[PDB]
Amino acid sequence: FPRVKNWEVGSITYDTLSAQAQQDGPCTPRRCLGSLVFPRKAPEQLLSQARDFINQYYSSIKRSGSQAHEQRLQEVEAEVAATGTYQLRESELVFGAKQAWRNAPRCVGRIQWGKLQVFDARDCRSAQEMFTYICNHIKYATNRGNLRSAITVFPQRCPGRGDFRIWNSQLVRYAGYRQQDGSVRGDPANVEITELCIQHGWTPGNGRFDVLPLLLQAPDEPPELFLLPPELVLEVPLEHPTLEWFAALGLRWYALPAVSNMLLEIGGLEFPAAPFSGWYMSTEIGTRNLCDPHRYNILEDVAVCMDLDTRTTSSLWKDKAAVEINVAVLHSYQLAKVTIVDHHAATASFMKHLENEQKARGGCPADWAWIVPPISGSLTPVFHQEMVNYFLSPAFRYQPDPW
Amino acid sequence: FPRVKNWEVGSITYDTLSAQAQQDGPCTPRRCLGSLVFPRKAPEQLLSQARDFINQYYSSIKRSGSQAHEQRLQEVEAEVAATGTYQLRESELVFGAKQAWRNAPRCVGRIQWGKLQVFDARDCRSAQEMFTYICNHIKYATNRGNLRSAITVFPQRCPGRGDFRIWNSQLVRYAGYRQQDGSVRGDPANVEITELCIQHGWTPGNGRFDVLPLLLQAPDEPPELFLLPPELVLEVPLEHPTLEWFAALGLRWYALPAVSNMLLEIGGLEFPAAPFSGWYMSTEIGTRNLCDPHRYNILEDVAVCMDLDTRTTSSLWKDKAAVEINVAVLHSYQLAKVTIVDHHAATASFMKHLENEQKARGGCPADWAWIVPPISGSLTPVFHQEMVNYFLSPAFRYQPDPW
Ligand code: HEM
Ligand code: HEM
Ligand SMILES: N=C(Nc1cccc(CCNCc2cccc(NC(=N)c3cncs3)c2)c1)c1cncs1
Ligand SMILES: N=C(Nc1cccc(CCNCc2cccc(NC(=N)c3cncs3)c2)c1)c1cncs1
Ligand SMILES: C[C@H](O)[C@H](O)[C@H]1CNc2nc(N)[nH]c(=O)c2N1
Ligand SMILES: C[C@H](O)[C@H](O)[C@H]1CNc2nc(N)[nH]c(=O)c2N1
Ligand SMILES: [Ca+2]
Ligand SMILES: [Cl-]
Ligand SMILES: [Cl-]
Ligand SMILES: [Gd]
Ligand SMILES: [Gd]
Ligand SMILES: [Gd]
Ligand SMILES: [Zn+2]
Repeated sequence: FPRVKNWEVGSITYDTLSAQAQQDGPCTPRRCLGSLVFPRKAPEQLLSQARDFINQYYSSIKRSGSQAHEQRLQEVEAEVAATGTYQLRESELVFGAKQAWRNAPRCVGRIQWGKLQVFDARDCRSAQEMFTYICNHIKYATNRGNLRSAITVFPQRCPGRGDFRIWNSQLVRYAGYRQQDGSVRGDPANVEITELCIQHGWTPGNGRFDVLPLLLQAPDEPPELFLLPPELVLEVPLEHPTLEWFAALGLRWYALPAVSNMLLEIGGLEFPAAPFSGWYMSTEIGTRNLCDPHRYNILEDVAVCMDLDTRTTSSLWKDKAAVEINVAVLHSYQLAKVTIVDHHAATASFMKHLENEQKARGGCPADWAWIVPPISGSLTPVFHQEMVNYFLSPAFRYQPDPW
Repeated sequence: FPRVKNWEVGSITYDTLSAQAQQDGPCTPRRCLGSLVFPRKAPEQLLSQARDFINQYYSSIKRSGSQAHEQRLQEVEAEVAATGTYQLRESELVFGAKQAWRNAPRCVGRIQWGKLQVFDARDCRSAQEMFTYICNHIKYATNRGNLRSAITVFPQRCPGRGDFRIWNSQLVRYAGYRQQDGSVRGDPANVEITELCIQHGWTPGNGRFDVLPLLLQAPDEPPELFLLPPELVLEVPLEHPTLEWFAALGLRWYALPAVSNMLLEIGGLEFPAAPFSGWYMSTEIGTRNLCDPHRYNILEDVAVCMDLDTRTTSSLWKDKAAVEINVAVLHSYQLAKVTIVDHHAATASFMKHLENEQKARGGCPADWAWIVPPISGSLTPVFHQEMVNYFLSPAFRYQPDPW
């Protein structure tokens, strides 16, 4: 049981939950690979995962060992013997989606894990129905700016049949267009998906913030292009409370972070299409998406407008510009009445989550490099908190791109 | 071998050097403990470490497999067989100290590793002579503000005789006077050594920046107290280039960071007293030493003086105040003509070091959580660089406090 110290307060806890970690991570006693973005590259197998998930479920409602518990176990055995897979009950699906969020080591927003609206799309057939489910998800989750966490679960992977897939990494993304000079207009992160939408009959734009169409794939068909109704896509124009020229930069971002390319795993079952959404932490937009060198990379543009000395690093012009961009993001979302959390509030709430999970489960899997914000790291309490990283199931996992 | 990606550029390398890591870290496939501050707490074993070190030395001078190489291996074998231990050649000590710096995974300053002045104090016989060696180190390293990297190596551990130890964690440290109510005047990081200095006869001050005396331990001797000559301790008063009231805070810091409590290990030999010094990166002073809540904790006082709204996190008052404190540190050291490096220049130079080391050795041990600076993390290139952490020897290691 690893001993874990908070260096600000000097308090000590022991992570006993890490002993339950099912899958193996990339580290060994010889070398630590904790900084890697990607840590990883039949009925007998499925059953053991399914059994252990059912046990988790009945334990969490204080009915482990019950007659209902035995009945459910024998149902999944007969299902898998007949069909090669099995079906989750509605409450098991809800429990599993929430646990997968709860177990996500890189998520700083997990204080909210018990509040998640689960939309059951497992009856879906055809991309046209997918689009309708997705549109209802966006409508519900946006809620005129009063954002609400939600997940929509499309049919599970099964033998001899293709997957439902959302090709887009998020439900809302901005196009990125290349030119002869190899540069990108728009989001460089989305160049690949932008040319895929083009290579499927989308008329591109010429803007820095053109909302991409969706490429939805029903099993064993090619993907189909769908355009999001523009009144479903809430956007926030960015302005600054005191720097009046900031608005003239024409920056904007979208309200709803809706991740659509991860795989949800519950009880050995795999849902390759299960988009989930919550709300943004301000540094995601103001520091990463707008200031990363391989994203919009606007930091020097802002610093020039601020009349800062960009010819020496020791003026900290980068740090001053970054703070004002994050201010503009917070100010703009609050003025537009769109839910947003700043990095100080979010890390404080994660510390409370760590304390709750110590009491509830004996620990909490956490990835320090992703929990600590990308600006002002040591000014937040999570910086001073030792963390144990490990993989529990149910889980959200990376998966190969469809193409 | 681990594949390692730079996400800013997209470039990929393989860390083949990690396969040579001898001593084991705390991670397993089950759980990663990379964020823990303390990862770690016989003639045949000595010979294999010595042999490996001698091989490194003769490779470094392009004389591997030479007669001199084979004769030195046999010479070390003979000495170990006769005495249970052996002595380094002067050239080996210089090389080994530079290698231990080169191997230190938490050091962002390793672009400099080949420029190190090595003072051989292995003939030291008393705490008084230890003090003379230390004063000459400080004088050389400080160089009237044009700081020069240096290490002084005191005699190695040997059986039947106690260790040389410097009890202080650095050669220059400010007193921390612990109060009644758990408050502290001065540096809370130094409460323990301050109380030990008083218990050994030091007459304490009552200021916030009182330089501590040295507690120097000769073999099998109680520690002995030595006061540093004031003219040897260069200090920098802190002012801000445009906030004139900042100088009235009365803050100062010292020029020379000189770590004195780590153990230096070379070829299986152990040097428990081997203080080393370089120069500061400005975030160590401006962000950690002055803004950590458990150190000088000046953030709120500065923010209030700046007229920031400290009642709401989303004003980013903490971020704005921390930037100006870091500006003051850099401005003050530059004005005093004392060497200092900002975190943008340091991390840029560390990226150059990684490229050099990939070519030279096929990898570089690096601790991402310590390499990324405590403010403005993703504004520096190291944030976007995957890193592999592992332990090579020669090495600097933590060791228990001698009291
Ligand atoms: C409610 C507000 C939420 C906030 C403020 C939040 C915040 C964050 C942040 C800042 C990250 C790091 C992502 C990055 O840097 O790319 C993250 C990761 C993650 N979040 Fe949350 N999140 C929220 C809700 C949710 C929900 C509702 C789910 C799923 C039900 C979820 C699942 C995940 C997962 C799986 C990751 C890891 C993603 C990866 O490894 O790339 N989060 N979250
Ligand atoms: C020349 C300028 C140098 C700079 C700017 C520099 C910078 C740094 C910084 C910022 C850290 C992190 C320290 C912390 O956050 O507590 C560090 C760690 C370290 N440095 Fe360097 N350093 C320099 C020279 C040296 C030298 C000369 C040596 C030894 C010969 C050295 C050995 C180490 C070691 C062993 C660590 C790890 C300490 C630990 O694990 O607690 N550095 N350095
Ligand atoms: N682009 C690449 N990099 C890449 C690879 C893996 C991961 C990532 C990071 C993208 N995380 C998006 C994300 C995930 C989870 C949370 C958030 N934030 C939020 N607040 C929420 C999103 N939903 C509800 S809350 C944002 C980037 C590629 C690599 N290989 C081909 S593409
Ligand atoms: N309180 C504790 N703190 C604590 C524990 C472990 C580590 C640390 C960090 C100390 N790093 C000081 C340090 C080391 C190396 C480099 C630098 N910087 C520099 N630029 C230089 C110093 N020389 C040349 S360059 C600064 C602090 C305790 C631990 N266990 C019981 S208490
Ligand atoms: C190389 C490194 O692991 C990578 O850049 C990580 C670091 N920490 C992160 N932290 C968050 N929240 N999001 C990220 O994308 C990353 N990227
Ligand atoms: C818990 C965590 O490991 C600890 O606070 C570390 C994080 N990264 C650090 N990085 C540096 N350079 N110095 C530090 O003291 C720390 N502290
Ligand atoms: Ca000899
Ligand atoms: Cl995003
Ligand atoms: Cl220090
Ligand atoms: Gd061209
Ligand atoms: Gd102007
Ligand atoms: Gd002024
Ligand atoms: Zn690890």
